Amino acid sequence: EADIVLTQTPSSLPVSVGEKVTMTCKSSQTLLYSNNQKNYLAWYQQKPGQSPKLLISWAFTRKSGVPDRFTGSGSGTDFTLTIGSVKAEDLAVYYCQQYSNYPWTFGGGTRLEIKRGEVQLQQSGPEVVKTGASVKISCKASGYSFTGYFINWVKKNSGKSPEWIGHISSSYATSTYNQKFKNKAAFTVDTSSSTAFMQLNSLTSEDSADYYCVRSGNYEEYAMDYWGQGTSVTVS
Repeated sequence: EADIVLTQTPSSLPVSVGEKVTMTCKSSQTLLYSNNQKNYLAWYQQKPGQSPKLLISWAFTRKSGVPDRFTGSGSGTDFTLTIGSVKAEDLAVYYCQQYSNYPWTFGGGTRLEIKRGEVQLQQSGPEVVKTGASVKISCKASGYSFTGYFINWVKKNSGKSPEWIGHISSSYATSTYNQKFKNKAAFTVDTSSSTAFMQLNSLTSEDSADYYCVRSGNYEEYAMDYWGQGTSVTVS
C-alpha cells in the first residue's frame, strides 16, 4: 500500500472571535477499521511557539479537559473538526493525523487566524552540529508508568506537515521506522531513567528542523497524546 495522504482544507481560515468554524481532512485511504468500526484519526492543535496537543482521537473522542466547543466527526475518508465559538486562545494550526497504517502520517494543517472583531516529556536543548556529524536527543518521561507506552518521534519544519519518524516500545525496546527515516534515525530507551533517545546520523541541511518525542499507548490510548517541548537541530 502507498503511504496514506491526508488533505486538509482550507489551508488557512481567517475568522473572528465568536465565529463558528469547520475544517476538513480527507484521507486517500479509509481509516475505518472493519473489525471494530473505529476511525483511526486524530486532531492535534499547535499554538504559536508551542508544542502540539491532542484534541480528539477516534475521530470524535475528545481528550479529557478539551473544551466542548471542539467537535470531531466523520467516517472513512472524510472528517471534520468544528469549533462552535472561537476564542483568541484557539489561534493555531490544526493537524489531522492517521494511525491506521504505518507509516503514520499528518495532514498539511489548517491555519486558524483570529481577530478580535501530570504527564510530561522533557527533551534536551537546541543543537548546532556540522554537516556529516551526529546528534543524540533525549526525552525524559515523568508522571506515568514509562514501560506501558511507546515513544514516537516526529520531525517538524516551518511550513510543512509534521513527519512521523517512527516509534519505540518502552517495554521491549523494539522500533518501527518510517522508511524515509530508517537510515537516518535510531531509537533507544533507558528504563531505569525513564528516558528515550533518538540518534540522527550523517547530518545534512535537510535534517535541520524541530524534533519532538510523543507518547502513544494501547487500546483507547492508541493515538499519540503527549508531546515534548521540541528540540531544534540546526546543521551548519
